[PDB]
Amino acid sequence: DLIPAPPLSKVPLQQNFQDNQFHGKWYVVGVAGNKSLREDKDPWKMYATIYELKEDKSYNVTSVGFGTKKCHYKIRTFVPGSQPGEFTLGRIKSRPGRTSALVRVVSTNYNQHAMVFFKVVQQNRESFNITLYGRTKELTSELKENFIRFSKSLGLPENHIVFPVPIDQCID
Amino acid sequence: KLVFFAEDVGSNK
Repeated sequence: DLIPAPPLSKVPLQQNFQDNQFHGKWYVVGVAGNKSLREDKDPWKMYATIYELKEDKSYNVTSVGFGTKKCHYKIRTFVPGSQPGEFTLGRIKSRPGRTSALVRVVSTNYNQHAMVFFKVVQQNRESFNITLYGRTKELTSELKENFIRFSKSLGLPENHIVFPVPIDQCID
Repeated sequence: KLVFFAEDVGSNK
């Protein structure tokens, strides 16, 4: 089924967020969200996202991943939101048939991991996730446990948590 | 389905 998004009260914001220290390449090493996830799936492959901070304090955000036979890219702009560490998708008013998103950096140490919360609407359909980012692809058990704990705190069952499989194609 | 399955999901499609 479809779990409702937690209130923002339950989503910490990283105190004193430093946009220029969050810049750079991250691997998506965990994700928990309210979308379905069935068991005869192909495993979800790890991909990377590069946050490039601009002068104007927006990020150019580029993701790269591996499909079945080719590398894929996705590029978009995140602009600052209401508090440091919060961003929204895109520079101008929601283009005719568009997506909108809120992004909140919950925690990060900049040089190892980050947990970032996303609420997305697309074609009037709502979803949310928490993404666990790493500077490297290796995810150790204590951090997996902390992410499972955090995801439960937002109302997500274990079966809505995935740790993407590390791969070498495209993302290095 | 999606290669880009976390973050601003679907924003490319």
